[PDB]
Amino acid sequence: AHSYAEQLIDTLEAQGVKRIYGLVGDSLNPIVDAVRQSDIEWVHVRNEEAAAFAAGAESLITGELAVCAASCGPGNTHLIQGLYDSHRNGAKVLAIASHIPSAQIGSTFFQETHPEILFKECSGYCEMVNGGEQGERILHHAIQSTMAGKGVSVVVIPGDIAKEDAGDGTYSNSTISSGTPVVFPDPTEAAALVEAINNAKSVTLFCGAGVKNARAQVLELAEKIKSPIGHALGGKQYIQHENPFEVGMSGLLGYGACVDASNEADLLILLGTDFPYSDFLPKDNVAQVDINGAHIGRRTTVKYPVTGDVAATIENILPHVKEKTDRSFLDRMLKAHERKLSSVVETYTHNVEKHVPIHPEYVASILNELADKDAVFTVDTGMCNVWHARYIENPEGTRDFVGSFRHGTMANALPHAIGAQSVDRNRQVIAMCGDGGLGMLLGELLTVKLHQLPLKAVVFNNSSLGMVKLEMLVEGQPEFGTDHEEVNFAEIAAAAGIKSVRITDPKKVREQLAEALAYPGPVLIDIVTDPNALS
Amino acid sequence: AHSYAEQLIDTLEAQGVKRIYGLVGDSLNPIVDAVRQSDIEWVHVRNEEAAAFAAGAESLITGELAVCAASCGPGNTHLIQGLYDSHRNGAKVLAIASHIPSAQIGSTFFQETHPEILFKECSGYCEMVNGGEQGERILHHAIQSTMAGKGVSVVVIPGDIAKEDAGDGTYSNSTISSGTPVVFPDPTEAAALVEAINNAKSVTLFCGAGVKNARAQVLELAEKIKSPIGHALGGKQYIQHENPFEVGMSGLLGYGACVDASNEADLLILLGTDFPYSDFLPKDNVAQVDINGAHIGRRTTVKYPVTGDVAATIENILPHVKEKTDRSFLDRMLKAHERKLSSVVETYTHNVEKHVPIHPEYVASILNELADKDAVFTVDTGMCNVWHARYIENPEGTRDFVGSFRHGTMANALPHAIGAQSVDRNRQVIAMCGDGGLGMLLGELLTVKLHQLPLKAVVFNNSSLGMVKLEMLVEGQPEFGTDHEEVNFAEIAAAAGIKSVRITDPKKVREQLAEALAYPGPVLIDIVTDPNALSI
Amino acid sequence: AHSYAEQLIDTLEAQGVKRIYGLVGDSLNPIVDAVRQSDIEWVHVRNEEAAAFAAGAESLITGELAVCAASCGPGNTHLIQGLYDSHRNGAKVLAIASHIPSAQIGSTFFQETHPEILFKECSGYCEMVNGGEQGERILHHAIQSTMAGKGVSVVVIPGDIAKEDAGDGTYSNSTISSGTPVVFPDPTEAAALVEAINNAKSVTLFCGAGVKNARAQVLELAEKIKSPIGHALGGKQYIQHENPFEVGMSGLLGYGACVDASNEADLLILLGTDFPYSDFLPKDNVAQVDINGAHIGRRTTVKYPVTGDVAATIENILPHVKEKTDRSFLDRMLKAHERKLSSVVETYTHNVEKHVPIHPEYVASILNELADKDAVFTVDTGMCNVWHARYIENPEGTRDFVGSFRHGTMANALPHAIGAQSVDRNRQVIAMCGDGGLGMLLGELLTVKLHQLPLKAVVFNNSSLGMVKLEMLVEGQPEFGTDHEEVNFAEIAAAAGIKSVRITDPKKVREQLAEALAYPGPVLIDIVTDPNALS
Ligand SMILES: Cc1cc2nc3c(=O)[nH]c(=O)nc-3n(C[C@H](O)[C@H](O)[C@H](O)COP(=O)(O)OP(=O)(O)OC[C@H]3O[C@@H](n4cnc5c(N)ncnc54)[C@H](O)[C@@H]3O)c2cc1C
Ligand SMILES: Cc1cc2nc3c(=O)[nH]c(=O)nc-3n(C[C@H](O)[C@H](O)[C@H](O)COP(=O)(O)OP(=O)(O)OC[C@H]3O[C@@H](n4cnc5c(N)ncnc54)[C@H](O)[C@@H]3O)c2cc1C
Ligand SMILES: Cc1cc2nc3c(=O)[nH]c(=O)nc-3n(C[C@H](O)[C@H](O)[C@H](O)COP(=O)(O)OP(=O)(O)OC[C@H]3O[C@@H](n4cnc5c(N)ncnc54)[C@H](O)[C@@H]3O)c2cc1C
Ligand SMILES: Cc1ncc(C[n+]2csc(CCOP(=O)(O)OP(=O)(O)O)c2C)c(N)n1
Ligand SMILES: Cc1ncc(C[n+]2csc(CCOP(=O)(O)OP(=O)(O)O)c2C)c(N)n1
Ligand SMILES: Cc1ncc(C[n+]2csc(CCOP(=O)(O)OP(=O)(O)O)c2C)c(N)n1
Ligand SMILES: [Mg+2]
Ligand SMILES: [Mg+2]
Ligand SMILES: [Mg+2]
Repeated sequence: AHSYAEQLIDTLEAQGVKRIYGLVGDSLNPIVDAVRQSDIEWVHVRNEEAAAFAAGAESLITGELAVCAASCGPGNTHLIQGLYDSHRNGAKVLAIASHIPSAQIGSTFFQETHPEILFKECSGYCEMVNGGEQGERILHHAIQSTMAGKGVSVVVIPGDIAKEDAGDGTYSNSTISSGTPVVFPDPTEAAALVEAINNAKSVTLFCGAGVKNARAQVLELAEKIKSPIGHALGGKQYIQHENPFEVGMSGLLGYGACVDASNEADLLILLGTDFPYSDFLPKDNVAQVDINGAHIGRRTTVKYPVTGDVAATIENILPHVKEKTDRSFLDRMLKAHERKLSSVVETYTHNVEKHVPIHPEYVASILNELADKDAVFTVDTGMCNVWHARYIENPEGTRDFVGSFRHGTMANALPHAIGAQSVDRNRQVIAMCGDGGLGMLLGELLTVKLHQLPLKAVVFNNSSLGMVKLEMLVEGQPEFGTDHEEVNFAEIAAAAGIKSVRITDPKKVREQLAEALAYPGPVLIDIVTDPNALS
Repeated sequence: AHSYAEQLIDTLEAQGVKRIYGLVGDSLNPIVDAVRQSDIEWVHVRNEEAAAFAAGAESLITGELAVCAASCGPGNTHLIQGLYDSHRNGAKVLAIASHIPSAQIGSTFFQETHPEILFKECSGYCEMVNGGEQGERILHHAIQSTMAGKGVSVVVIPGDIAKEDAGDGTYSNSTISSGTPVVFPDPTEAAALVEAINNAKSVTLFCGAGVKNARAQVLELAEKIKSPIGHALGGKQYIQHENPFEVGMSGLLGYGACVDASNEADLLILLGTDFPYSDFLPKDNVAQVDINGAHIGRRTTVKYPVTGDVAATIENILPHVKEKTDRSFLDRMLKAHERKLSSVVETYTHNVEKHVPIHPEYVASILNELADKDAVFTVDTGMCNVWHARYIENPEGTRDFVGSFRHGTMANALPHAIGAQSVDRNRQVIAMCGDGGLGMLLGELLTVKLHQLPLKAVVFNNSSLGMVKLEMLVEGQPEFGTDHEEVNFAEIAAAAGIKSVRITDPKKVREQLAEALAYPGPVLIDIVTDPNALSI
Repeated sequence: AHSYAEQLIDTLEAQGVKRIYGLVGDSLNPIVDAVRQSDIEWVHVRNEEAAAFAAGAESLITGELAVCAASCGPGNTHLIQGLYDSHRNGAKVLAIASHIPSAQIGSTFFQETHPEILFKECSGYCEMVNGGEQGERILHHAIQSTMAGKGVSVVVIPGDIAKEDAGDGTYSNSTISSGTPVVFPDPTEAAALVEAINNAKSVTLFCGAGVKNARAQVLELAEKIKSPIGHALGGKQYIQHENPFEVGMSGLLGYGACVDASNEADLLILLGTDFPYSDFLPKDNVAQVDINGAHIGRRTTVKYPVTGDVAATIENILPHVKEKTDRSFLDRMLKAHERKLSSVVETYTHNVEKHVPIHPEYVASILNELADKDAVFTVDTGMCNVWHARYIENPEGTRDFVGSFRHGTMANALPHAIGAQSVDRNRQVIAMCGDGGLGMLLGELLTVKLHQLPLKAVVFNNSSLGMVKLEMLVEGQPEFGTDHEEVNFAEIAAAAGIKSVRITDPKKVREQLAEALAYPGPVLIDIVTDPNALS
């Protein structure tokens, strides 16, 4: 490795990077020449935004570093949406932002931007390379920052400097710390939490993504104190399945007795969650356990703050928590949960199989039953979040859920599916697309075709910005700009060389979805759904 | 108008705004409720990036304010590429960037970003609304800043504040200054330019977009001092046509004697240009006239700097410039121009009508001949810039050229054509698309269908990132990542409900293009072109 | 508390804030009206830069929240130097940056700046108040972010909004998490460190500020593996005293066998340090333990990275680390260290103690001997860092050292001393000032007089930018712009109403310093020191 471009790629290969998503051009050419000589695969995308989404999804699935790359000015500017999403999701992503020739910086040159400034909000590390040795340092610092969980890292590289001599290897020779530390709470904070639990007659646990490695501990605590368990959308994958305490979700796409259980308990314990809808949370007596102390109390009054890991905190407090024999609150909340879910099933199950346009809730129920027990589900922002949250389950805990749950951008599903599918072509990947989201990055159908990624793109084609239609109904606003003339995505996918099917009959949804999911290759399933569907 | 959302829309309609390009959602809903109750058309796009490009193109065509709007966080984040392009092009654009509810700012809320910080590099004005009266003020300042030529303006509006009471009208009642001032040069700088011209035995004029309102003055000066006229890409629309002094373009996509005339004249005069390729410009004896004094001397050694308008500077100096009777340099440069262009024709014009895959230069020649004399051409960044610069002409000066000439982003052609066509459906709009550029924002074919914009999308389908293929050949780099499996854009357009045709035979290009351009509706013409074809 | 200004001050008082350093004006007036009606003391400063340094120093001394406040535009702009210093030092500081009236934002008004953008690099949290309820939220998030160790927090408050209605109390009622969690390492990283230690025949420990709560563990590990212990400047306060393995410091102001021990050991272990001078560190076999994974390998090749707390990591690995019986390396390094220190004392003690102009090393030795065992020492950036590092010791560990060790700004000593002294007027505070540093913020002598803070300002008056004189000598540059005509700081302090003494005779330094340190009130000691004493 004589040039900085070669040293950068060799360092990524030695770190286990297998693929780089991007689109070649100008200042990125020396870097793509180094990827050509390496054993890293170059994954060409139609729009660099999709490369940043794909890298973020690959990272969420592998737990390892993922990389995207883009040319100068407008090239790396397209990464921004996907970098905000990957950053909010805590993905381990390195973005290679090629930059204009260093001699032209400051001269308002052709394509000039300041990415080293622009990307400061959507990254935990973002610096510009000014030479070989310094480039080697900031590449190490970028990788180490993202592997430590600080979010996206961006390395800005002027094209001429990528062709200059590499550094001496001092920083590229380092081992990267990528382990997960065990964060025990401060004994004083743990004691206050023990006191709050023992003195509450009824407790509710509200779990988020932070309980990922604490399932056994959360269930063990819930059994001891007879607490209903609710979950934020980010914790659904980990705590909803095989859980006899489950009371659902809160917020506008919530369901069941979670809102009641959270607001009626003597004590609410927020476990690894940053659920932002304050109006749904109580203020009277709340505890919060979070690994990042700065996140505690962001969403409601917290009287018992605990900086610590969920599993380690529960292991620390369990011997001091007295077993509660009064289950009346848990039983009352489980009955309320069942009564709410049964009222929906009793009212709507009878005529859903005959309703035209197809009910998206019926599609999601079938998708849950037909998809593999270890499938990856990617979820487009919009009404697909409602269908995923209420109908897609994770029995056996081997399914992965990837979405724009925090940044909330449309169009993530197909590019997320491209990244997730690239990890293992023998694993089923289902993209729950919206017609709005798919239309927004439609050219990524050409990426699916080019790389023959055998993902299953299920389009909930309601010819509408469905979620906006719902917002306007809630606000009392006459609908405007949300519904438009129908689009045939099955014909568009067929024209792009992808196997497709158009589903319009509710009586054929199950069989046609089954055949499409069994097809050994990419498939687009265009389902004509009701834009006004809601239970 | 009780709410700030209604006051904002009423202010835009009083300014003559006819359309807003965008995609509705969350915090933008109160604003679109006001647009619903107004004269303004709501133009739904598939990706907000296309709304920012469309607004920029509409503004370049009308010379008036154009508006784009987007929802909070990820919605307005998508405007960024189009805002950089509109800003670099000097478009008069207002971007309505809806923002998260004000009570959630600073709480790392769902969809939270800081657009009021993010858009500072791609705008001349960018501020956040925090109340009704203050919102009315910054709406005025944003419009006034962009109408005065300071580039894009961004107004960031938290959704809840759009529903609050409007201001009292003090700033919305103002007349906006949109006139063009006449910037005469400092007499000392003009005197130095007069002296430099009279002492030079030979002069060359190199013109850019700044000569837009100075054609008569530039030609009058060129006739008096017998100076060849070359041009930067941004000035091509204005000075190339009906010009007996024309010696072409400079830079890598240049042609003709422009580089010789610029480097051999006793004095080179840069007129309204910021041509960035320094290696092609002389350093010895250069004058520069620019309306923005900060731009002077950015690209080469300038000995005679002049802060001033091109037309006003030329009118100021003309009575003091002595007529040059010696035409030798002009004639020698016009002959050099012809010798350079004839060497290309002698080498490459051999069986072009039979070359397979179709030669893109042949397609561009035919497009130049068949398109209307007042057509709008939008140009995708890449090899289409080469075909546009060398083969699309502007006889009569009634054609408009819109492209990403300064920001250099791919995928601008179709969204620019959507904005340009929306101005007047009876005017022909031709989009010169690249397969890479069209694939990058492919969903905007659904926007063309939805609004039935009768534009003609000509896809130079070379199954390649053509320009990158050329860069790698020049740098001595083995080709990689540029060429990919073929895509049928005609079938994709047909599936999207747009009339289309696929052209693979060079003997049918002329007739099939003629039929497509005559069709009264949107058409996509997918032309399979040679990725290796180039006349050097 | 009806207004947001009152709610803000009530929230700070409920958090235990006793003082606010600042300078009143325009948009800050409603806030100082609320301070007037509270138990919080208002500490008027001459320059808002000093208020930010004072808050940072108070926080480093108490381990609790400290607050500074400034008026709109130019007022809060003056905080910036002190906020960079407090941020780099990890101080727990809240800066109240008053802002122009909200109706004028975006109109290029009189005094308009964008502090909510300007202060992003010198803070972990920086947001603008736009209403009562939102102001209450961001005040909580700012306090919680700084109390969790994320650095300075800035709250930007338009003056008119400070007078508007307060929020409902939801976020102000929260308990703030200020505990210290116990971070155990990932077992795989700890196992690699155990293997590296057991395979090394000789080990050296290089400690920084991160070993503050790990003294016992560091000494315990050092005894087991017979390792010399060196330290970075930030760790001097904690690991230098009562340490039989001590081999000094590294870098240009270093001394003793630290550089030799670090570079000759088979394994170097970086413990809680971010020492930036890479040229003094080895590259061949280095381990690093840091609580922030992003900091690992920033300064040299790290082969054994460990994300974890120093004390918890050592407790975790100790039972697996074999006792090293070979003491040869330790004894060789301790003999080298002792010979280096004793040789200097034997050779120079007489010339330094009698030298005219007074030798600054003699002044620092006297200060070490005469100052209380629990004194606070503040250190001005420049040659005073050399005198502090080499001669001020911390026997019993009850002294505090405050300086601009990371941001490296001049003029911090007197403002740091004002903050440290304000905590407890019965505790001795010694400010080691430079003539350049004191002259830079000379008006703060009026603050010392106004508040009668009984600190002892020792001016090392060498009529020079001493450290710059040394830089130019090392670079081979002819001296220029460093030395200027003598200033009489004792006469200036006397004119400002402060008790002062001018010391020019080395035979009187000890006696006159003893009298000055015993004086019950503020004292400025102007010592004419040798400008050619460059260590
Ligand atoms: C259209 C749309 C609508 C939405 N509607 C809703 C809705 O109605 N209901 C809903 O529930 N969601 C909703 N969401 C998502 C919502 O905005 C939030 O993103 C989500 O609820 C947060 O999930 P979380 O708390 O699991 O994850 P995060 O917000 O990522 O929080 C995880 C937290 O755990 C902490 N943590 C991580 N590891 C550990 C550890 N080991 N120990 C302790 N703490 C740790 C992190 O620091 C963080 O604070 C919606 C999303 C979309 C796109
Ligand atoms: C792929 C690609 C390749 C390119 N290759 C080339 C190439 O080889 N050759 C080439 O020519 N271009 C090339 N371009 C474009 C090139 O980068 C520049 O953007 C362009 O040449 C600048 O044109 P301009 O000077 O007319 O406009 P601008 O750069 O916009 O400059 C116009 C100037 O006029 C000034 N001005 C405005 N109004 C007035 C007035 N009334 N009076 C006086 N001054 C005024 C402005 O302040 C400004 O400084 C390329 C573009 C692309 C996309
Ligand atoms: C004029 C001047 C000259 C200087 N010259 C020198 C010189 O020659 N020599 C020198 O030594 N210094 C010198 N300094 C200071 C030097 O620049 C550094 O600031 C200093 O050496 C860093 O000290 P540190 O590593 O202890 O602290 P920091 O740089 O603050 O690093 C402490 C580290 O410990 C980590 N940490 C914190 N808590 C824990 C925990 N519980 N467990 C594990 N890790 C934890 C932190 O994450 C951080 O990485 C100079 C300063 C000045 C002003
Ligand atoms: C980039 C972007 N633009 C706009 C929005 C606002 N928004 C959120 S959901 C939604 C509608 C999504 O439509 P579609 O993808 O068809 O999903 P549906 O709700 O109809 O299932 C919109 C406009 C957004 N989140 N991201
Ligand atoms: C958003 C963006 N990404 C990348 C580039 C770099 N780039 C400039 S031209 C080009 C190739 C364009 O391909 P296509 O649109 O097919 O045009 P062609 O040159 O093949 O005619 C590329 C990759 C860019 N300018 N903008
Ligand atoms: C604000 C600031 N300006 C400049 C410097 C550069 N600098 C570092 S130390 C120093 C000299 C300090 O002089 P003085 O305070 O008299 O201390 P001395 O070295 O003479 O003891 C200078 C100029 C700095 N660190 N901070
Ligand atoms: Mg939809
Ligand atoms: Mg192409
Ligand atoms: Mg000095």
